[PDB]
Amino acid sequence: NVVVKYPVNSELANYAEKFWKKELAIYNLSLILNKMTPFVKRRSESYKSSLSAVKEIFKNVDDFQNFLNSVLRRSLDEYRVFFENYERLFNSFSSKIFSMRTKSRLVVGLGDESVYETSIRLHRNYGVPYIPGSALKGVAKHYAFSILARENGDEILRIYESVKEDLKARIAKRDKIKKNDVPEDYYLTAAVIQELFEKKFDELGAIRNTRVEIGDTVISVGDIVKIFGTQKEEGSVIFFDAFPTPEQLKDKPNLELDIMNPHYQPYYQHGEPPGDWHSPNPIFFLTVPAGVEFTFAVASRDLDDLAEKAEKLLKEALKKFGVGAKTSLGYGRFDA
Amino acid sequence: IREIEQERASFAFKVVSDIKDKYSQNKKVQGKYSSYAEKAPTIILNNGLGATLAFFLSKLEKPIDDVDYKSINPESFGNAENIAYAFLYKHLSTWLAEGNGKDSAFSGLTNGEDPLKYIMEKTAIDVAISTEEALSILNWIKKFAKAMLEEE
Amino acid sequence: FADVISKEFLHQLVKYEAVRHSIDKNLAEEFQSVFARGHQGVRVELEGNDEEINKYISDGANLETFLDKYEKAVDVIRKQVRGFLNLVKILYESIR
Amino acid sequence: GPATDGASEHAGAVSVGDAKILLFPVRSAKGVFAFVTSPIVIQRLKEDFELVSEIENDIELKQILSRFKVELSNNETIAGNALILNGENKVILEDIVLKVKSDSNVIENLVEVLKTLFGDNFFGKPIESIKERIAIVSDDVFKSFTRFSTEIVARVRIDAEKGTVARGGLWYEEFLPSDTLMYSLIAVGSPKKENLPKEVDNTQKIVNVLKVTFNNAFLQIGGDETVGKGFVKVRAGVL
Amino acid sequence: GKPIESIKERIAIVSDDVFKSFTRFSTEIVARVRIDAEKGTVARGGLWYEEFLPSDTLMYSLIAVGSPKKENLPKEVDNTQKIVNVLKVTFNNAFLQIGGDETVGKGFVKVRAGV
Amino acid sequence: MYSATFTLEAITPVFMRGANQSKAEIRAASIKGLMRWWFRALSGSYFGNDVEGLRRVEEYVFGSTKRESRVVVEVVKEHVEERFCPLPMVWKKKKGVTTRVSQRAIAPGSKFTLLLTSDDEEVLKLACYSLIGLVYFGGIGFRCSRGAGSLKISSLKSDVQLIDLPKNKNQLGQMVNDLTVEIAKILKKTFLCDHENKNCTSYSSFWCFYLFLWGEKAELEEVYYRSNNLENERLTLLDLFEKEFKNKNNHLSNYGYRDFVFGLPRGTKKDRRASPIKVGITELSEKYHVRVSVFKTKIFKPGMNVKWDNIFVFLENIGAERIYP
RNA sequence: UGUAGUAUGCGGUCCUUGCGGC
Repeated sequence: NVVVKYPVNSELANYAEKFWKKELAIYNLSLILNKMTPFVKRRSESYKSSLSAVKEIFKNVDDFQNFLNSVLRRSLDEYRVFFENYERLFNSFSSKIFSMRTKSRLVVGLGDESVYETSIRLHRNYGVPYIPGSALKGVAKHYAFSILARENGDEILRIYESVKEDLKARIAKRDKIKKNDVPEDYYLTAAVIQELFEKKFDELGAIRNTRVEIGDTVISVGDIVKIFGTQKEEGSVIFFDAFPTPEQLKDKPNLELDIMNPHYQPYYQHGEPPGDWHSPNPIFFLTVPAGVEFTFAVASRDLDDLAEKAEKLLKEALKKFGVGAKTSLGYGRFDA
Repeated sequence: IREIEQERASFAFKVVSDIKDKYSQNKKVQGKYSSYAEKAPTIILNNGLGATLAFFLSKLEKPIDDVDYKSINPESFGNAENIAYAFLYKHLSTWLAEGNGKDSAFSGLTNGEDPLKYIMEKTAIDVAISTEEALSILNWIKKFAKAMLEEE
Repeated sequence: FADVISKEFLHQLVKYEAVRHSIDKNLAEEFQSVFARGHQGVRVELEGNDEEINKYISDGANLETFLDKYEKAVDVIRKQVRGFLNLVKILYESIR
Repeated sequence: GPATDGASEHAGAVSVGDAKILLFPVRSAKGVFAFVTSPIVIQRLKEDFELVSEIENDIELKQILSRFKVELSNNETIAGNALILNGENKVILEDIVLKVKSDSNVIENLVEVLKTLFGDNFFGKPIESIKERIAIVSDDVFKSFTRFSTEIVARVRIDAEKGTVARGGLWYEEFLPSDTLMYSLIAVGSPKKENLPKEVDNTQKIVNVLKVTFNNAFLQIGGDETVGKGFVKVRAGVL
Repeated sequence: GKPIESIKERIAIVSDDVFKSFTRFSTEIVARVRIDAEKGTVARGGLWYEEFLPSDTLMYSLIAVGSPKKENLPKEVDNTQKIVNVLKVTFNNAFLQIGGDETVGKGFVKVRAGV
Repeated sequence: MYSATFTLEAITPVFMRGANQSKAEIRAASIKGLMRWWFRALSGSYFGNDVEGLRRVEEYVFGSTKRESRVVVEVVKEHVEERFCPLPMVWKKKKGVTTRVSQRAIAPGSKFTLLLTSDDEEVLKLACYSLIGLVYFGGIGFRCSRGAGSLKISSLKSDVQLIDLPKNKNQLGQMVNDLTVEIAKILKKTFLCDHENKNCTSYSSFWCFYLFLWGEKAELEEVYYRSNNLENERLTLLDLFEKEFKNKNNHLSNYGYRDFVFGLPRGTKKDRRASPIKVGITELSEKYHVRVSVFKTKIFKPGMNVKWDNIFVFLENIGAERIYP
């Protein structure tokens, strides 16, 4: 009762429809997802090319998830050799490697622009979910920022009154008028700490003697800035991408669906009173389920002690801060 | 010695000035158009040009395979998102199918056919060149939109 | 952009570039104003043996209207902006 | 060669070459991803082999690839059995349906050339295990693959004041896709220094040192080193 | 090293101004920098742009040979015909590096003497 | 970084589903949205019809599209079980049987915890108050407004001072008043918002809200619907409530239980105005009662007005005691 | 002519009840 169309060129739409009808066997998940996106028309006169409308061509959500995971599993041998080479690359450097399972659902790259409006970070060649190293480095840096703000908030605020005044003036300039309201909350401390770590690293020389307790170890501010680097000095810790272990993909699914059902969406966007006359607009998106095991590795360029400190910081961040998208809802959390 | 860069810049300036003048009051329309313009190249590189055009048409609540750019009015939509999507689709398809004009240096890769219907039954090389031209014109349009149009 | 810029969208393009490359909007506005003023006065070496343009540039006049009446306005403005950028680069390298 | 602080003393004894692409990773419907090549690529490889033969005065290796002439239409390819669709003499390379042109000598010779250049181990996997995942496509098609199938990575900067992307904190970067092959020539002559040690006296003493020190190693190319980008396995070979 | 027939399909002739603009603006402008290992960033004042003539460019040169100098030359190359013949034989299908940047694989060209 | 933990027990089976409709499981996002709704409901008493101030304070607390949420909510430990359970007020159309419809749902009890973490005391207190109001006067998941989402706080652990649990009916009676006054005090002290006081809210809020209690049971297994036939003599507390609700003679509505003062999808086969009547199960001193919450908003739905006092007649039909006010 | 790594610093984030009624 649904009409499927394909905006790809002719002589290829037939093969795309064969792939989506399971008549043929596709092997690359990113290929079928992106380059062969179907446009589904329901009783409503509109070819909505969204996962909510894309799933309508299957029997149910379970069938869609099973099809996606079978397509993912069809490249298991290639992913296995790729992971073996990746582990060899890890061991080539003096990299410390640790494995972590997903405590809750994880979704990285949800904000990427795509036809589905809700994308997911999939490896181009093999079509498996992965965490880019940039995300890990950023989450570690932000966890360090949060720890510093929570512990040494008033101290750094007093030491850098000029910087906090500059930040308050900037906020007043952009955030409405707010001439001097500018509450000195934890968020302002985090902002000025980030500003110090990004544009005012040299002025952070005095603070470098400070130490903050992470997990069981103690990390200095100088250690953190050496690990991450500045505009004038390169970081010393190499953060590699994280990939799931190939073994677990054989038995449990590595990709599932999740739903967002925004009732009162006009209230949030347009300003209508919430009430209850606000029929929802469900939107589905892919996410790797909880329990999937990922392998992380951090290497060093100058000192292995910095690598160990960065590994501890990243473990703490993944345990508490969380990586990926919708981290405010407990998504993308890892457990030992 | 008439570089296509001049035609690209002139067309982008004309279209962005047109949307700025026609909807100077609608700041949200300007913001939506700017966001769609600066996000379109990512969609084109990800899912292809035909998929991007079909996505715009779907956001316009219009059927595919039976709609061309000449038969759509961007101002005939109530919603700001629909307004911006229609304007972007019209501008991109107009550049692809006619260029800056018949007498200009660039007359569009497609003679006068609808770019989506052109993509449907053409070779991969033709759609690749069309994608490259669309990327360039979208880059210029995003530049000019960031220049003049207000930010959402 | 020196080989492609035209008179109509010079100001908006340079405004975009300033906003993109300025940390502060005031810096971008100041750069736009100073560039718009400075690039007006630059002697050009046209292919044709014409010195009226340079005479108009030297005095300080309705030179914009003269270029609007002129038939080689695009080449003149392109040469003017390229020469002003060359002067800016030379002066900056002199400073450093 | 000598460091930047002093260059008139002597010249470098080595001369690297541009890393010309040899195989490109392109997604496929069957054979999850494929290694793609173009007639200009193999022609440039033959020219490089000719230059090597001229340098070494060894004509025997000159005609190794000289038995491979190809010509393909824009909708034809010579692909391995893995990529070929079952029950249909067609292949799909990430956006295109290409009819499978029938030819075996060219792909066999290319596989043999790769085996001779890089041994029997093709960077962690046997070379014979990928002989069925190689496709030779038209020149325009290969150019389109190299221009549009490259990785496009979007990155943002998250400001701690709000937890959202900062003002203009987002940017896109172009990356060569993973599992790609780039070949380069490293020519060596007599060292230009004076009073050299006996262990590096002649050119061959540099050849063997470079080969042993840069075989199956790992290097970082380009930017984004700190975030695990640009890491490449390097293998050194000789004829 | 390539069949001349395939070249015929990809030969274009343009106007004089178009050719001049092509030869002026279609060359390879490559930006290079120098990185210091002490900090891992680009050295101050170490960024510069170099222009390179594109690969696969056909060029032609004229070599003018006269009467060899009378210095008891051997009869093998006594005449001008012999010396031009030996030059063509010894330089045909040769490979040689021109210009700077030889250490980074730039300048290698192939010479085919006209017979 | 003040944090609070709430260990909750599912008194009645909970129909919370994710993308896969056939599978029922507890979602943090749904809980967060429901706390958003309940915070709006409680704050409507102070903010009245001034929707702008309520929107601004909600965006300040729970976050918006220009700021990350100031409170993060996670589900840590899930000692829960999933089984089959009949739908609250849905009957299968099978020939002869005409029994209920049983969907997959979280089993009763199903101990699990919710952790709310923030960096400021006031916003965490607001989130905790919203969550406790949700748990005490509201359900979660599918068919929450028909007695299928009642939760009791098995345990609480907060570093910020909060409101104690009740022991009797009167305690739950004036908890509405003390929660509202504390929310108003926080709003006035922190954000200085006033919004005056115009009239009753257009949305569901505490400006016009009533809470009633009915029945009494000592066994949890004798509360939720058990009988597959309405005419059977063996009816549990919720089964008896449903039987009384379906009786035409109960209330004075012209269409009976098929009126329009309840949820929109009744006869018209259109609209999605949720039922202001919300049914739940309240535990007090190991005694189970049926709690009824009504939000008599000024406008039932834009384009439709329904009489309100008629529903109170149903409260007179069963003689439910008005806990509040 | 020789010597010379477009490199370092940056989280695709923020916002949303799988519901409404029998």
